[PDB]
Amino acid sequence: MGSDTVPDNHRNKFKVINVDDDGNELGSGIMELTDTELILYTRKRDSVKWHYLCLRRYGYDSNLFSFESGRRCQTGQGIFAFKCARAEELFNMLQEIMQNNSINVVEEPVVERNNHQTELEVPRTPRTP
Amino acid sequence: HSQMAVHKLAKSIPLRRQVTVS
Repeated sequence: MGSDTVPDNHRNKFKVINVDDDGNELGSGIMELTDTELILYTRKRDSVKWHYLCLRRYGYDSNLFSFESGRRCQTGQGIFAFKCARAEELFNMLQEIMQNNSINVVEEPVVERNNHQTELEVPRTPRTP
Repeated sequence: HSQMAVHKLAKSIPLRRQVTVS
């Protein structure tokens, strides 16, 4: 345990289901977002733990934990799909965990208006039909 | 594979958001 005035109330995981390509659920693991690690408990033995920001692009759909990490190890390279009810917690948290370490979370949808970027077209010219 | 849980998708999914964390 450790005798140095160290509390235990600091565990935030999420029972996420490990789904395959199709998405018919495989088993069920505990997604953990420690102070510096995405430890995805599974089979009470295998721990798919990344370095948090070691990912590449992470998303979620209502109650679906989606996270993709570049080539490294554990399971391999590719996108990951998970089914949980605390999808919000995990995401929301992560989004915060990133701001704490200035981590990269290039967010695309941010409700725009009219058009921020510009494409090659102007100036225009009359064709004269 | 090392067993693990997090399966592989190798294909995007109908997500509601879009935050690509490098």
